[PDB]
Amino acid sequence: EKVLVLIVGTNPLPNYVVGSHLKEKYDKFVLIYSEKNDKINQNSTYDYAKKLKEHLNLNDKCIFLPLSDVSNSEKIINDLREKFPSEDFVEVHLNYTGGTKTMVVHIYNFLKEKFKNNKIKFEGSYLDARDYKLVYDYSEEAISLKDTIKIDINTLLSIHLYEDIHFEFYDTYSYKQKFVDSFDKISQEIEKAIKDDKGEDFVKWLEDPFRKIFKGENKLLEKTAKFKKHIEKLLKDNDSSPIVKFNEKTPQFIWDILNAFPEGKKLNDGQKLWIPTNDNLSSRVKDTVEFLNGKWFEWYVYSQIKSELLDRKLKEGEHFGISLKAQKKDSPYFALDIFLINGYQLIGISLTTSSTRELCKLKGFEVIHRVRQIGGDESKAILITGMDKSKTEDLQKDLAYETGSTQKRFVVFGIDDWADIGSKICEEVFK
Amino acid sequence: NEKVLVLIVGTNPLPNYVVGSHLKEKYDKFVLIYSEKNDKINQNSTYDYAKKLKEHLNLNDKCIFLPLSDVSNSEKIINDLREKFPSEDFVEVHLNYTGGTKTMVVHIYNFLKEKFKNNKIKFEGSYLDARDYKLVYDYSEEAISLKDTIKIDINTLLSIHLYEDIHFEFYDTYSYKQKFVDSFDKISQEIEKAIKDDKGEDFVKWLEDPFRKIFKGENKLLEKTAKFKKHIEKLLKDSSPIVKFNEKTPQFIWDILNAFPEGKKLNDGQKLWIPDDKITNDNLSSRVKDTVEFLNGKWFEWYVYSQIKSELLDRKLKEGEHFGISLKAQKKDSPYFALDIFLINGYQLIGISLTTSSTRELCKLKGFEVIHRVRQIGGDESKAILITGMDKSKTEDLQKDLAYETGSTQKRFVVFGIDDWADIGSKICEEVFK
RNA sequence: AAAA
Ligand SMILES: [Mn+2]
Ligand SMILES: [Mn+2]
Repeated sequence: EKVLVLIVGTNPLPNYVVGSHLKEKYDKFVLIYSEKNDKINQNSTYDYAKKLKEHLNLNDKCIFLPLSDVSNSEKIINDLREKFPSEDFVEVHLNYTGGTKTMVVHIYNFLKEKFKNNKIKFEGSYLDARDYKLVYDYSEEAISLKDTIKIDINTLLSIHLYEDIHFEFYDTYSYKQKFVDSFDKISQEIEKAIKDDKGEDFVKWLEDPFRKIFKGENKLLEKTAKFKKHIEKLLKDNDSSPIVKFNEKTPQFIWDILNAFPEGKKLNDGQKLWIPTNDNLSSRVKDTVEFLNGKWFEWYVYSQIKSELLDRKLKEGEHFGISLKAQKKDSPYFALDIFLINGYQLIGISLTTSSTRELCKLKGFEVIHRVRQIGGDESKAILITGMDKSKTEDLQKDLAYETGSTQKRFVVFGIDDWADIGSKICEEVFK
Repeated sequence: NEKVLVLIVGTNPLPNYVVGSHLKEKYDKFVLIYSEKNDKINQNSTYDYAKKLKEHLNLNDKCIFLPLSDVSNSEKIINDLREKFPSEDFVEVHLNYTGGTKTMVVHIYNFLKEKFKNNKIKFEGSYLDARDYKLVYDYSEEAISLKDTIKIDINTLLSIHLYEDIHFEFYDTYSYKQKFVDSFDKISQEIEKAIKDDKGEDFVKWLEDPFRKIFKGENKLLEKTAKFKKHIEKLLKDSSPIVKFNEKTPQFIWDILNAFPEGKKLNDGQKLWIPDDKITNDNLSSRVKDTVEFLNGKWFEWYVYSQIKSELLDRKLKEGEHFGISLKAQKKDSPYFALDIFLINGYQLIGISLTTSSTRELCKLKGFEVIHRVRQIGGDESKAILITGMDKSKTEDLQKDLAYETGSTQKRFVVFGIDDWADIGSKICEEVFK
């Protein structure tokens, strides 16, 4: 009988990886977790322990071992002496990656002593987050797990206690349905413009005049009356009106983008703004305005990454996708623009066409927190912005947080990366 | 004779500073075990933290630095210890093993337990509990609460976390007290009176419409008379926020507006002041610019700060050391951060981010920001409070939305909303100190 | 300071 002992902290991912790699070699699994004691400010990791048992399919081979106090050696040793299985194991393997420092020292030294009898082989190991290696005590076996252990997005979110997972594929992208028969032409025209280095020109026009016409009061594009009132206000600026700029200063590559939309979903009438039924207005403008206001950039980047990832053995749906959402039980949903899994490292990618320092900064804080919540503390966050290189470098330094590794866990791309964004993400993710 | 304290320098310097402050006076030597930098194994150095610890604990020549080449490798760790741990005769070796990787902990603990297993050398190990603020001993079985005994100031806290060029304002040096000299107290007391009268939600509604419709447009709208008068003529033709200002403004907001000096009033009597053609750009800016920026959000900063100041002094916190307004600092050659209010209870940093906004999306972004900031400057056990203008339901949603599990039952991200403004002083007091 |  051979037993593997895992220490259940609040990062289930390392225990999942070690367990996936070693489960075949063991007959019993002891998951050591914390009880909830509100009066010493101690939450339980039982919920993680259950998820580990569940996704590692341990079933009847799993023993759960609760510790009443994970900060007190005395009580830790007391609970171990009382509760640790007293069977005649021939090998006891403790992986001491998870948990508090005291849990580690005292579980380690408890087990080494309890099983000192040389009929029993004691082994300790540790999953190194920096170099993706399982290191054994005194053995220098040093096996890299970086490329060997895989996880899909459903398992990753599940062990971090997220549920109701939804995302989209290239074949299920929602705007492909909203723009029937025209999506490909639309996305081609946009991809052509970005590859021709017109992204900055595009975002400038989107900011002015596009957002000045089609973004104002809430439900502006849902009530024909409110929209015409907005049109007549802007016409008061005369030659300085956004409408005049729309009609007279729009570049040909933007007219071609606008004219790629289906006849009944175009913002223009000839080379002129369409000046207006509420449901007929919504059917004409709603999806088109929402797509042009930024969703297009989500699709563009996703289609640039897909190719590279297909060559790399990743499986769409399991290892990458677009428009990820999920929730903890009875809790609000998050939204992440693009996810990618390299081995067992989550890379969350957040996209904005903004060039403004303040807005991109806030999006940075957001993507850092989300990948931590859903993929754990060793996840990578990428922010793709419309900022110049100087601003992206500042933002990287501004939000950098130190965790002991030499590689950045928060990376910022900018307007000059848009044309070759697939290659830039390939380089950054697969290092 | 000689007694040595051993500390493991991870990337969270605060625990080590706290254990060191508590035990400094009882030890003759301090060994700071830190990591070396090696890009091949993706391993950064914690030397910068070790050096801040030596500095801010005033260790001087009693400090021995001990570098580890590889903090994931038991054999290299033991080798480095064998070669670099001081060889003098010690009567006591105390290892506090709170910091570092788990392999650092296990092998440093066991290396020292073995090396100093003599009958007359006292070996001790301790652990600082982040959850109940207890220094816990392995062999003596002591458990000593440090929550109220160990203190730290904002300058020391930010410095050990590698921040520098620290600035902030005092109650008596607050910036708007100069822009409304002779009138600040009257203005803020009128606002305070209304917010304490549960007019918060009404105030914010009015600020959104019509106040922000009239006074928030193009950049420098309120400093160019032509831009402002054009803007007003456009609004007048429309209904009009000018009509709503003149006809639908509640009495308590007239009382706030009328608390400003006459030359800083937005109103001309019981109507909106409209600049005449004789009004220069300077006249327009001098009348309106500071008043508008205050009413558009800055007032909230002063309001919340003023509601907690007496409570903090009553708890013997020292302004400037343990609390303050408009904190800014930076890492070397890096952009500055801005934090609306900071507070320090014992050694836990509380950062408070304020906004009058009631929109979910904006309040969520500010939530992410204060979470990250207090982590950067105060470490992993800091608390972030976000005070918004949202209703209770949106405030509760946002707390659960951004909640992150680190093993504690007390939340380290707290959100307050419009319903909390009238008693925000006691709300923060109960939240922070209980 | 519960994969530093
Ligand atoms: Mn986005
Ligand atoms: Mn604020």
